[PDB]
Amino acid sequence: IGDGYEFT
Amino acid sequence: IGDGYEFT
Amino acid sequence: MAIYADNSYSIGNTPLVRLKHFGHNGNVVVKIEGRNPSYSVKCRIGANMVWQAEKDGTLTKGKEIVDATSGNTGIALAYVAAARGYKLTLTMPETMSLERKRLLCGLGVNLVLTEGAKGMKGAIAKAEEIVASDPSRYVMLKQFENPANPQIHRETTGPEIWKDTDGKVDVVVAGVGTGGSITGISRAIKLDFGKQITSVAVEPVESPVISQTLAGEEVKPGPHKIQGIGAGFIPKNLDLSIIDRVETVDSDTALATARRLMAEEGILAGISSGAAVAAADRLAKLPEFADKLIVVILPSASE
Amino acid sequence: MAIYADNSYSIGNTPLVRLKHFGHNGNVVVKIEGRNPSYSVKCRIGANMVWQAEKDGTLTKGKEIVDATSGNTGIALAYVAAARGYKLTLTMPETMSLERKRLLCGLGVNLVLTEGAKGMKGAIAKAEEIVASDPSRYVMLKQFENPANPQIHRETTGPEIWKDTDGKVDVVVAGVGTGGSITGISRAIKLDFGKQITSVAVEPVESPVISQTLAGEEVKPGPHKIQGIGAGFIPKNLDLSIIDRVETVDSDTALATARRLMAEEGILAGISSGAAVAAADRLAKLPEFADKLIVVILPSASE
Repeated sequence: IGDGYEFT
Repeated sequence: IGDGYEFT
Repeated sequence: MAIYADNSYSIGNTPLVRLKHFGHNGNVVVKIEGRNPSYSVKCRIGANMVWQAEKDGTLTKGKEIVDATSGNTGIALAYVAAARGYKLTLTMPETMSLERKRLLCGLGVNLVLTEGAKGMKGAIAKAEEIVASDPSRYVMLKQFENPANPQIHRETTGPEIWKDTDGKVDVVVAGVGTGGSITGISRAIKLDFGKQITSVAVEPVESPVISQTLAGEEVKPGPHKIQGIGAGFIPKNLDLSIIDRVETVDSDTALATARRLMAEEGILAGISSGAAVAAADRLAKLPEFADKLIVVILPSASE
Repeated sequence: MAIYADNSYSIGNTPLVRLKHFGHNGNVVVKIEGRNPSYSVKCRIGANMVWQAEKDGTLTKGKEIVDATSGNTGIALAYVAAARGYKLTLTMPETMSLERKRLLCGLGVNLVLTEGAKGMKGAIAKAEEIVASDPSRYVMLKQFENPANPQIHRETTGPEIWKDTDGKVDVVVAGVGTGGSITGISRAIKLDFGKQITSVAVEPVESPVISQTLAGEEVKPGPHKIQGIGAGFIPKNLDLSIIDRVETVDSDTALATARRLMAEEGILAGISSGAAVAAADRLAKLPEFADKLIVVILPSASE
C-alpha cells in the first residue's frame, strides 16, 4: 500500500 | 566493516 | 529439524520489545514486523494469498500474477513469486521511487507504469485491463478484499502476541491500510482465546475516513505522508465490528515519532510505525489504560 | 512471557532456509542474518561488546563510545547505543554514502568524517586521537580484536545452527571480515557439541590474504566490491586453527550470485551473501560434499 487512493 | 583497509 | 523449504515459510515469529521512553512504566510493547522477509508485515499476506490460491486451485503452474500495489505488498508478492516460481506483473503510477522500481526489477517483477496524475486509479484500471485480455492466464490477488489477508493474522500474528504475553495483552493498536492486521489479530484473541481486549485502529487526521464513517459524517479523503495507511476508503478487509476505538494522528507527529523511536529506543521503524506509536502513547497515558498491557504493530522498517 | 527489555536483547534466532537453485538436491541451507535489528549479523556483536564492557565495568553511565567502522558495525553500535542510553561517536572516511550518513545521524550518532584519500587508516587514526584526548571519557570496542565478538557467535549463532539442524550440519561457510562469525560458530559445534564439521572461510580473490598467509606466500591486499569481507589483513578475531578450508570468490561472481538469490529464491541478500553462496555452491557440487548438509551465513540484506 502506497496509495489506496491518496498518499504523498 | 566497509574498509578494513580497502573496499570500493 | 527447523529448515524452511522456501523463504515464504519463514514469515512471522517477530519479537516483542518493551518501550522505555513512551507509555507509563513499560505498559507499551511493540511487535517489530520489519523482522520479516521483504522487511514488512505484508510478507505474511503475500505468502498466504499465494498459498490459498494454490490450495483452492486458482493459482497453478502456467498462471501469472498481476496486481496494482504501490507499497510493501508489491515487495511481498515479488519475494513470494520468486520463492515459489511464479511470474509477477505489478502496476503502479510512474511517480514511484527508482529505489522501489530497482528493488522490484531485482526481484524479477514485470513493471507496467501508469500516468503520474492518474495515481492508483490509473494503476488499478490498467491491472484489470491486463487480466481482461487473458482471464485464464493472469490471477489477481486483491489485498483489499482477499480473506487470506486477515486469516494469516488470525493464524500467526494474533497467536504470537497471545503466546509472548502469556495471555496478558489488554490492548492492540494497529494502523489500517487493508485492515487485515487488526482484523485477524482481534478475531484471534477475542474469539479463539476468549479475552475481551480493546482493538484500536489508527488513521491519518488528513484522511479520517473510518472516524467519519462510524460517526455517520461525510467521508472526506485527503493526501498525507503516512505510507502504509490512509487508503481514503474503508477496505472490505477491515471488520468494523471488532474495532473498539479509532485514533487519528497527523503526518508531522508520525514522522517525529519515527525519528524518536530511532534516536531514543534504537528501533528502526517506518512512518506508519511512528503513527501507531503516537496513538498508543496517548492511550497509555490515560489512567483508564495505565495498568493495561498495550501491544502496537510496527509494520515496516525505515522509509 | 517473551518481552525484550530493549532492542539489543532481540538479536538472533534467525531462520534456516533451503536453497532450490544452488547445491545438489537441497544440500545448501542459508541462515539469514538480515533478519535482525540493524539488519545484519553485526547486531550480535554490537550488543555483546556493549554488554561485556558493562559487566566488566569499562562502560558505565558517563562514558561515551568511539570507534572507526565504515560498515554494518557502525549501524549495530548506533542502535545499541540508542537502546541502552550511550552517546556514540563514529569516525569514517567522508567518501561514505549519504544514505549511511543519514541513517547514522537518524540513530543519533556523532559523525567525524576523515579525508577520502586516507581511507580507514585516516578514520582509525582520528578515532585513537579522540580517545587519547580524554581516556576516562571515551571507550573503544575494537571489533577486530574484542573477544566478545566471537563469543556471542559461540553462545547464539552456533547453537541456533546446531538446534535447527538436529545436529546434522556437516559444513559451515562464512565470509570473513573480523572473523568473529566463523570462529564462534566453529568453536561451538566442534568443542561444545563435539562434532567434527568442515569450517570454510571465504575471501575476495582480489585480496586473498588468508590464502596467501596459510600458503606462506607474500600477503598482497587489493581493492574489491564485496562490502563486509576482505579487510586486507588477518584480524585477531579470526582463529586460523579452526579453519578447515579457504575459498576465494571474485566481485562480479559475488554480485551476480546476490542478484540470483533475489530473482530465483526470493532472498534479499547483500553482496557478501552472494560471495558466501558462490563458495558453498562450489563445494556442494563436489561428490565429497554431495551428501553433506552445508550451512551458509548470509550476513546482511540488499546493498
